[PDB]
Amino acid sequence: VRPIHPGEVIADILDDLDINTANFAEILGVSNQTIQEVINGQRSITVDIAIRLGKALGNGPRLWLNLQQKVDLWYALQSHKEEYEQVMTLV
Repeated sequence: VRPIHPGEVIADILDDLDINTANFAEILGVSNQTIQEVINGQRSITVDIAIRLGKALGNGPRLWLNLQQKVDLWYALQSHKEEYEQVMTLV
């Protein structure tokens, strides 16, 4: 059970709305690239992006920041787990 990336939620919204990333980027006032990077999980939601999402969709920024924080923590914990398993592993 990996966390749901904000980008995955966005992609699903755009799919339901039958609009593309460029159309949505235009609405938000950011570049297509920036939206596509979020969708592809290459770029994190910033406060600025959360605010724009919140206004455009009418669901507020916190939903989006919460999504991103959960992702951030999951990757931090994964990383920590790997790091320590490695330290603890004998060759």
